Amino acid sequence: TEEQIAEFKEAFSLFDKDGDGTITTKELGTVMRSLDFPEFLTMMARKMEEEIREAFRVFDKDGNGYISAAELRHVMTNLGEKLTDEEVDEMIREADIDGDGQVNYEEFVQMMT
Amino acid sequence: HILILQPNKTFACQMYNLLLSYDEHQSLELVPNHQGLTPFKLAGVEGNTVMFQHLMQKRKHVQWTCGPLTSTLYDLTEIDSWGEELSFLELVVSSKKREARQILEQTPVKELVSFKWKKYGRPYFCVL
Amino acid sequence: ATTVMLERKMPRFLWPRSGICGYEYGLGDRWFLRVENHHDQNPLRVLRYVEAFKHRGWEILRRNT
Amino acid sequence: WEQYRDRVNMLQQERIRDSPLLQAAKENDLRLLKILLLNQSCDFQQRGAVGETALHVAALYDNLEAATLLMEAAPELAKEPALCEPFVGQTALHIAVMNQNLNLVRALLARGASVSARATGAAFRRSPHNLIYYGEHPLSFAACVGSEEIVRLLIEHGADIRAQDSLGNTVLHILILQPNKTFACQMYNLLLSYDEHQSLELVPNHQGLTPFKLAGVEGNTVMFQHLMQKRKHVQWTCGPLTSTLYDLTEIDSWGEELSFLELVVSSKKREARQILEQTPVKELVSFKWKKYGRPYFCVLASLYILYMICFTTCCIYRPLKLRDDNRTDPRDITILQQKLLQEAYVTHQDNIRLVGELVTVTGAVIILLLEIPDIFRVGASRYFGQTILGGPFHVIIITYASLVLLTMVMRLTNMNGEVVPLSFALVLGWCSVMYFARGFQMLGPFTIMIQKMIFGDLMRFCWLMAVVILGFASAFHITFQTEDPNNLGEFSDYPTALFSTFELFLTIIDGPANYSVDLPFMYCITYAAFAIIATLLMLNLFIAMMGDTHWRVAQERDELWRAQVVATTVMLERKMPRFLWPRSGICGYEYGLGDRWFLRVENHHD
Amino acid sequence: WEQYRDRVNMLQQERIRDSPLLQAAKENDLRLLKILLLNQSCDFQQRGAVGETALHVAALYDNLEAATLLMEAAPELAKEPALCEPFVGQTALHIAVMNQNLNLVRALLARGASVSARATGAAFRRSPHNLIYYGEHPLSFAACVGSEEIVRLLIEHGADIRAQDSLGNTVLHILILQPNKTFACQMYNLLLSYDEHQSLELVPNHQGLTPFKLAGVEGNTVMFQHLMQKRKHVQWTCGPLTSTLYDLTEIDSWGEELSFLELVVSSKKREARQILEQTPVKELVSFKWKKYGRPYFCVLASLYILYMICFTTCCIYRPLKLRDDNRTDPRDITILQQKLLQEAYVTHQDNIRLVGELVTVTGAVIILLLEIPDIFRVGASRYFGQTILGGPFHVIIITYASLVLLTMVMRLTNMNGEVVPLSFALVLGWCSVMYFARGFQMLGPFTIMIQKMIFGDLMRFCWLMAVVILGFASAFHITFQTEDPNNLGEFSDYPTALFSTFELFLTIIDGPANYSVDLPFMYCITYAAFAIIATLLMLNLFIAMMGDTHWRVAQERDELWRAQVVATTVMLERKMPRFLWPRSGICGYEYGLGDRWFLRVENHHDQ
Ligand SMILES: [Ca+2]
Ligand SMILES: [Ca+2]
Ligand SMILES: [Ca+2]
Repeated sequence: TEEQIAEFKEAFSLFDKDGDGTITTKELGTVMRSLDFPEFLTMMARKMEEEIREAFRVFDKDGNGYISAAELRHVMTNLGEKLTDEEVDEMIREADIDGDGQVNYEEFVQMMT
Repeated sequence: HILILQPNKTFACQMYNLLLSYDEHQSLELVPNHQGLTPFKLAGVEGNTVMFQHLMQKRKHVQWTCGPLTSTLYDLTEIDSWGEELSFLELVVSSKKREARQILEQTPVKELVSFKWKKYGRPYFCVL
Repeated sequence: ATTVMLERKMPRFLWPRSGICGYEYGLGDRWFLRVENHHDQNPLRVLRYVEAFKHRGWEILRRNT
Repeated sequence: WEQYRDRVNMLQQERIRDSPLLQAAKENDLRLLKILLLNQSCDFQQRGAVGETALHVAALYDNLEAATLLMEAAPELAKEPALCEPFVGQTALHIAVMNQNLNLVRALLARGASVSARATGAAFRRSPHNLIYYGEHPLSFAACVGSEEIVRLLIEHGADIRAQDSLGNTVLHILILQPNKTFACQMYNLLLSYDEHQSLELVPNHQGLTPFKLAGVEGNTVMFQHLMQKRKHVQWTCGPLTSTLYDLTEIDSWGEELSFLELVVSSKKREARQILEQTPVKELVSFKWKKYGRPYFCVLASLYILYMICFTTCCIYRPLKLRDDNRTDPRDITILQQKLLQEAYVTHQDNIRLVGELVTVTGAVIILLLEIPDIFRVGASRYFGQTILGGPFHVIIITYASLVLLTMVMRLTNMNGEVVPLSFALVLGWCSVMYFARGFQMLGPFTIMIQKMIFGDLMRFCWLMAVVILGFASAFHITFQTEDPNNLGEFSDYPTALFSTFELFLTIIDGPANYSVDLPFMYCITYAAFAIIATLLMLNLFIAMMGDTHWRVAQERDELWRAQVVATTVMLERKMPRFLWPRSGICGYEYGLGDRWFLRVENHHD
Repeated sequence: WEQYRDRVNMLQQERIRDSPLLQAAKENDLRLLKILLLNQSCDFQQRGAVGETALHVAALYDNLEAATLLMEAAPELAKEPALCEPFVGQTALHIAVMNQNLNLVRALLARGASVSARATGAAFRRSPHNLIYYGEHPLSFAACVGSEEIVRLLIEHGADIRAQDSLGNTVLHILILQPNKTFACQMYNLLLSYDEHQSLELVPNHQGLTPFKLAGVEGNTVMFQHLMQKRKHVQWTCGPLTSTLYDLTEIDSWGEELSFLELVVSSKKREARQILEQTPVKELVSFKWKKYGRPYFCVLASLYILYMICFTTCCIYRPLKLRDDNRTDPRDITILQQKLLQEAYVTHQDNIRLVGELVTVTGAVIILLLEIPDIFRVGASRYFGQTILGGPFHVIIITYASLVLLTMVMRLTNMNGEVVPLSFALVLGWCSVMYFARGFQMLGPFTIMIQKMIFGDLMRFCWLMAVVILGFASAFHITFQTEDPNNLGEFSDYPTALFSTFELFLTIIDGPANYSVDLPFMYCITYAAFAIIATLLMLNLFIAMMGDTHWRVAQERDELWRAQVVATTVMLERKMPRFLWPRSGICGYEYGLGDRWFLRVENHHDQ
C-alpha cells in the first residue's frame, strides 16, 4: 500500500504542472495532446506476497519505493559475488519497463514470478 | 520532531501534512527543542530525504513550462543560515549518523555547493 | 566539508554571498535559485493512468527468496 | 553566459509582472480582458519589454481563448517576431508547434502567419550551454516534436522540404542529431515519402557532410541500417537460406577525398566504434584485411627490425681512443677519449662502419619525408590524443629521428657529449617497436592494456612516492651527517642520499649495515619505520588496485583493438600506391549493371 | 573457391535475366506464359549457362501453376538433372522437398520422376565452404527438414531406406549430424519403426563408423540417451525406488581393435567430452578405476620413482681426473679433467657404478620399445595435440630417452664434453613426474592449470621482454665502455652486459653501486628510468593479468582432469597382459540370458 501510494504520489506530481496540489482540465488538456491528491488517491483507489513485501523493504534502503542501481550494487556487494557496473545497468534495463531508471513493487513481482 | 524520528513513511507524511493543515494559525514551524533544533534542521541531520523533499514541496515556485522542459526557482533562505552561528551545512556534515551524507545529493543543494566550489574553493585551495 | 570549513574561516571581503537578490526584483529580502530541467516524455506511464481516468544475479536472487 | 541568461530570464519575469495587460493575458482574466479590449486607450502595440509579444505570452500559457480575443484587434502581431537578444527570430508559431495545440496552429494559419519565417536566435544554437537543439525552421520543430498532422498542414500551406540552415543543416541532419526513437524512423520515412524527387539526400551540410556520413559519424545504428534497407537487394531464397547483396557504392567513396571509413574511425565520439559491427562493412574490412593487410604489415615490420639491428651495430663500433691526460686524482676513473673525425676515417673497418652509418642516416631522413605532410592535414592535438591511431607512438619516432639527425651534427662540429643523445635515441628506437606489435592477435590487446595503465594510476603512485621519499631521504642525510663516510656510504651529501633512498625503496639494494662497527641509536627506529610504512604497505595496495582495474577494463580493451586493426588497415591503404590495391567489389558493368560494385552475402535464418 | 562461387552465382543470375522465357517463368507472367506457350517454335528445353531447368527456376520461385503448364507441355524436363559443376545431379525434386510445396511434389510424382536420382554435386559436400550439409538423397532432405507426409509418400512410392552416399552417409548418420531439433528424435523413431527386416543400424560408413559410434564421437547426448532408452531394461520398482539393469554389450566394443571409449576420448570436439557424464559410462569408469586403476597407477609411479634414483647416483659418480696441464692464467679455472675409459674401470666401486649405469641404459631402451609403436597407430600430430593424452609430456620423455641413449657413445669414443648432454638429460628427466600428478585427487587439476598457463600468457610476456631488455642492454654497454672494467663489474663487454640486464631485471642481483669511487653522471637517470619502467610497472601488470585470467579459466579444468583419468585408465588397461584384467560385466549365459554382460543399477528418487 505504501509503495502503491508512492506510485500515485509521483504520478500526481506528474499530472500537477504548476504544483499547486490540484489537477485542472488545462493540466489534463496538455496531457491529451501528448497522447487534489486525496481526490487523486480516492479516484485511483476504486481502480485498483508477504515475503516479497519483506524482500523489497530490506532492499529499498531509503524507503522511497524505488530501488536504484547504487542500492542494488550495495546489495550485490553485500551478496559477495563480483560484478562490474555495466551489467548492473543491464539489470535495470532488464526490469525497468516504463523506463524511469527505477523498479516498483509491480516491476519486481513480474520479475520474481 | 517525533514525526521525523520514525522509520520513514509517506504514510506518516500524510499525517504530517494533515497536522500541518490542522495548524490553524506566529509560525508553528519555527520551534526549536531544548537542544535548539528546528524540525527543518532535525530532518536535515536525520536525512529522511523523502520527508525532506516533501518539506521542500512548498518551498518550490515554478516559473514556466516549455514543451519538454520547465524552469523553476527555489528559496534558499532557510538552507543558508549565514546569520546564525550554527550553519545548516556544517550541522549536516558533522553527524554521527552515516546516511546524512546522502542528503548532499539533493537537487537544491548539490549544484549550489558545486558552483560555490568551482568558482571559489579550488583556486584558493591550490594557492594555499 | 572542506568547502564549508574554508568558507567559514576566510574573511567575507573575498566573497559576495551567493543567491539572487529578489529585493532588486521586488521579491524582497529573500534570495532564490533558478534552475530548469529537460525531462523525457515516457508515454507508458501516462497511458495507463489516463486510461484509468477514462542473468546470473537474477536466479540467485530468486534463490535468496 | 548562463548567469546572464538566468538574470535576463528573471528580468523577463519582472517585465511580465509589470504591465497589467500582459499580466491579465498570462492569467487569462477574460472578464478584465474584455474591459481592456473595450478600452481604446489600452495600446495594443505594447510588446513585452524585453523582446516578446502578447501573443507569445498567450502561446506560452496556452490561453487560446484570450489569443482569439487578441487576434481581432491586432492580427499583425501574429506575423511578428520580436526583438529579444537570445530570441531574435522567434514567433508564436514555434511555441504553438512545440505545445502541439493544433487548433491554435490552425488559428495562426487562419491569420496567415508565414511558415517560411525563420528563427535563428542566440539561444537557438548547438551549444553546451543549450540543453536542447531543435533546428531553425518550424519544420524542424514539427519534426522533432513529431506531430504528423501539423507538418502535413505545413506541407499543405508551404514549408519547403529543401530547407537550408545556419551551419547548413537540413531536416535530415537534425533528425540524426536526436535522442533516438523508433518514432523518428517513422517520421523520416514519412517525409521521405512526401519528398517529390537531383535527390534531396545528395546535399551535404555547410561543413560538407551528407546525412549518410552524418549518420555514420553519429552512430544511430537503427537509423543507419534502416537507411541501408533501401539499398539492400535480396536475390533468392531456398530452403532455410537467403542470398542477398548490397550496393557498396556510397560506403567506399574511394573517388572522394575524405572516405566514409576514415571519417568514422576518426571521431571523438565513442559509440561510432559500435557501428563497424554492422554486417556489410564488417565483411568488407574482414575480406580486405585478410587478403592483403597482414602480409604487408609483417614484411614492413620485418624491414624495420632489419633497419634497427643495423643501427644498433652502427652504434656498437663507435671510434674511440685512449685517454691522453693523467687523472692526478683518486675517485676518478676516465680511461677513454673520443677520436677526431680526421683520426676516425682511416680503416677498411672504418669504411664499413661509415657505410653502415650512411644506411642509418638515409633511413633516418625518410621518416620525416614520409610523415611530416600527414601532420598538417589533421589537427595535431587531434592527432596525438587518438590512441587508436597510435599518436603516442608517433610522438617517440619523431624525437628519435630528430636526435639521430642531431648527433651527426654534433659529430661534425667535433662536439663532445654525443653519448648522451645516442643513449636517448637508442632506447627510444628500441621501444618504438610496440606500434608494430599491434598486428598479432595474441599480442594486440596486451599493449593497449599497458598503454592505458601507464596513463591510468601511475602518477597516483608517483607523486606520493616523491613526497614520501623527500621526507625520508632528508631524514637519513640529517642522521648520517656526523660520522665517517668511509664506513657508512650513500649519505655523503643530499643528492647521493636521495638516490640511495630511491635505490633502496624498491628493495633492489640490500639495507645498509656494518656489524663490525657501531651504529647510531635513532637509525634503527627510523629505518624500521620506513620499512613498515613503505615496503609492504602500499606497494601491495598498488597490486590490488592494479588487479581491480585490469578486471574492469578486461571487457573493453578487445573492443578497442578491433577498431585499432581497421584503423591501421585504412591508414596503410591510404598511403600505399593503388596498383598494389585492386578494386574490392563486383564490377556490374561486366554484368550490365553499370559502374557499380556490389557484395553478395548469404546465410540461413535462425 | 569461395570467391568463384560469387562469380558463378552472379553469372547464373545474369543468364536468368537474359532469357525472357525464364523471366516470365521466374515472375509468373502467366498471360505472357500462355503467349510463349502459344508459340510452337519457341524452344522449351532451354537451359541456363550453368545448366538448369525452367522447372528448376519455377520450383525455386514456387510458381507452381506455371510448372503445371510446363509439365503439361513438356514433362520430360521434370526428369532432367542439372549439368552444373557445383550441381551435377540436381533436380526439382530436392528443391520441392527443401521448399516444402506438397502439391507441387505430388505434381512432380504425378509425372513420375525417379526418387532414387543422385544429386552429388560439388556444393553437396560436407565442407567449411558449404553452409549446411545433409547428403544426397531426397529421403535425406525430407528427413532433415522433418516433413513427415513427404517422406511417407516417398515410402509409399518406393524410396528404400537402406542407402548410402559418399563417405558412407546413411539416413541415421546424417540425422545424428544435425543441430539439435526435437523433431529429429521423432523422425528417427519414425524411420526406426518403418525399418522392417541383420539390422540396418549395423552398417558402418566408408570410414568404418556405426551410427552409434558417430553419436558417441559427436555427443548429442539427448539423442544418445534416447537411443540408450531402448537399451534400458527395468527390473522392479518398489516404494520410492527402482532397480534396473543395462546392456553394456554395445558400449563395450570388445573384440574390435577400434575401442569405443578411446574413440570417444580421441576427438577434437569438446561437447563429446561431455558424454562421459551419462549414467552407464560414469558408473563403469568409476568402478573400473576404483577396483584397479588407482593402485596399478601408484605401483608404476613408485617404480619410476625408484628408477630415477639409480640414474641420479650414477650421475653422481662420474670418473674424474686431476688436470694434467698448467693453466698459467688468471680467469682460468680448469682444475679437474675428464678421466679416460681404461683408466676408470679398475675398482670394485668401478664395477658398482658400471652396473648402476647398465641399469639406466637397459631401462632407457625398453622405454623406447614401449613408446615407439604407439606413434604409428594414432595420428602423430594428434598424438602431440591433446593434453588429456599428455602429448607434450610425451615429447620430453622421448627426448630424455634419446639423450640418455646418445650419451653412451661419447664415452665409447672417449669424446670430450661428456657433461654437456648429461646435464640437459638430467634436468629434463626430472621433469618426467608431472604426468603422475593427475593420479592424486588434490594434485590433478593444478598441474593442468600450470600447463594451460605456460602456453597461455607466458609468450605474451616473453615477446615483450626481449626488445626492451635488449635496448637497455645496448644503452648500458654504450654507457660503460668509457670506463675501467675492473672497478665497475657486470659490464666488461656486450654479452655479459646483455646477460647482466637479464640478471638484475628480475632482481636476482642487487643493483650495481660503488662508494669509494664516483659514478658517471648519465648513469643515474638511465638506471632510474629503467627501474621505474621495469620492476613495479610491467611485472606487477603480469601479476594482475595472471590473477584475472586465473578466475576466468579456473572452472573448466575440473571436468578436464576428470576427463584425463579415463583416458589414463583405458591406456593403462589396454597394454597390460590379459590375466590382470578380468571381464567386467555380468555373464548371464550362466543365467539363461545368454552371452551378454549387464549392469544392475538402482536409484532412490522423489515421485
Ligand atoms: Ca493544478
Ligand atoms: Ca531508493
Ligand atoms: Ca520502473
